[PDB]
Amino acid sequence: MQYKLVINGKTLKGETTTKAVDAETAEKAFKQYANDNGVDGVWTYDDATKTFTVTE
Repeated sequence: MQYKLVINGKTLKGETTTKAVDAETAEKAFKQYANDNGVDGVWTYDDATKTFTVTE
């Protein structure tokens, strides 16, 4: 399935996507992407839209 990440940062705003077998694996990949770009925050997940949001 395709999952989306919305980044609502102070200095960085955008969206990205990844392909994964389950929501948990998409979580490990997205936490890595956020760390490589300097974003840190609180995580939320909406199972109906397969979307993870990180708000700083």
